[PDB]
Amino acid sequence: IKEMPQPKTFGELKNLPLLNTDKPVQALMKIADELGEIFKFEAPGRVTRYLSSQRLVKEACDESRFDKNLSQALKFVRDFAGDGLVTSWTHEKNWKKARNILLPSLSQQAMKGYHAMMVDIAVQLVQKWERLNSDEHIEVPEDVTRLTLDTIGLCGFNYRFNSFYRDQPHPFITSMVRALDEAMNKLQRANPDDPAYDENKRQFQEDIKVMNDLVDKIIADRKASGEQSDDLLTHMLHGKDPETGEPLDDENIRYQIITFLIAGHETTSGLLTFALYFLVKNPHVLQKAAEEAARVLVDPVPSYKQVKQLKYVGMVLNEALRLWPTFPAFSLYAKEDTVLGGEYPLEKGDELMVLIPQLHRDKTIWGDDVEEFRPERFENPSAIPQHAFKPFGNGQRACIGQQFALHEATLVLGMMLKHFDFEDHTNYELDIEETLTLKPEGFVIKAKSKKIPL
Ligand code: HEM
Repeated sequence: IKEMPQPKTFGELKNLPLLNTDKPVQALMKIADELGEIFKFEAPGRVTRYLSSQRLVKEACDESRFDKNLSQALKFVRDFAGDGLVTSWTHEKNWKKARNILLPSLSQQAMKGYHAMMVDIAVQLVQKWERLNSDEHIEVPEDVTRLTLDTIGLCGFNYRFNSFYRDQPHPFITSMVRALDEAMNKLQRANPDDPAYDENKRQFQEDIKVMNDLVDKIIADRKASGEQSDDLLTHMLHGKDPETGEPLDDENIRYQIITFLIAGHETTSGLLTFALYFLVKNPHVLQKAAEEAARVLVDPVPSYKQVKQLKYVGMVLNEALRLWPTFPAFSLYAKEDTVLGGEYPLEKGDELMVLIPQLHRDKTIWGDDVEEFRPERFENPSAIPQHAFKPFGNGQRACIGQQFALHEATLVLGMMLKHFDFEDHTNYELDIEETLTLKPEGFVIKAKSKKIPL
């Protein structure tokens, strides 16, 4: 039984001022670097314990001892995502129901049906890069985000955001970013319920209205075309839970549309952006990935089966998720009084946070070269210790969109590597933007077409 490390406190503000930064996750990593595998973090009215070692994370991932917790961030996101899948408690009726109704439409088998629409958007990105003039460059997170948003829109909802027809942000995205920013900001307010912040609240309400106006158009467009489709929205609107026999109610459907539009593009856009960063910074790896893409993608557009053969591209993505998991922390609570790691007594309800990027740098698991980009670590994933690698969370509350994300990302990266040579023309220095999720900012590259037709 041991005292838990805790960083510097600031009187009645506790540890809160340590995260007065636009990069709180990266600040927590530096605290982990100093204090080690576990530390307590307190703010007015809350306490979390951050876990950074596989030794401790493996216990937290035991579902008989810990369940998924809504972190403070997720509680603020629930102000507009309600009891959709990401922001619902495991014990809430609508979690299990929506999980049962939606899980078949996101299986590996379902990806065979989504493939052609994923290819439609991927072809749009390739054609955009082919049409740039010689003096121009690619804004990487910008174009990738255009792709991921369009992909979830079209695959999930049969709705075209038409992101490649826009050089200005889509109104939906503007409002989403502003809502997520307000959530992130609220974390750093000692008393977020203070009247002082009433302006922030009314503007938040304006951002929620904009998002809800898009949900209205998505629903109305579906009603007007008819159900000539079997997508996520079809299952939301008409599916029934086998356990209970009930469908989702109207309010829960609306939260699921919001949930899936956001969750279904933002972390994927981060992954693709990081992957490209790591490839351009590691020429030898890029070379091996490009050779795989050239050998496998022998057709003018990729088939589903070809994407499954892009093994090395898959390993590249997993190594990007190892270094920079784009949903960077998940929360748990103790189901009962217990002791963690033989050392740390917890009460029922006590919160833990898995700091995934730091977990993924545990030298006892990965060896001393933890900071290097080496896809070959994922040559034999069976050998990786249980719960060492957790970019998609844990257990029954693990990412339901994992299959979708990896199919999309593998497909798109493969196509990029087949069609273009890339140049890091500015010698970009990694700058990671946090909007709850992680993504490189300011990353620009130039492409040289290999002039392969589509
Ligand atoms: C690289 C891409 C992605 C990453 C890194 C990622 C990561 C995660 C993580 C860590 C969780 C667990 C959250 C928690 O414990 O609080 C999660 C849950 C979830 N993700 Fe993802 N995700 C990705 C892509 C997607 C996609 C593409 C979709 C939708 C198509 C999606 C939908 C969800 C949903 C609905 C949940 C809630 C699952 C449940 O509680 O039943 N995610 N994701």
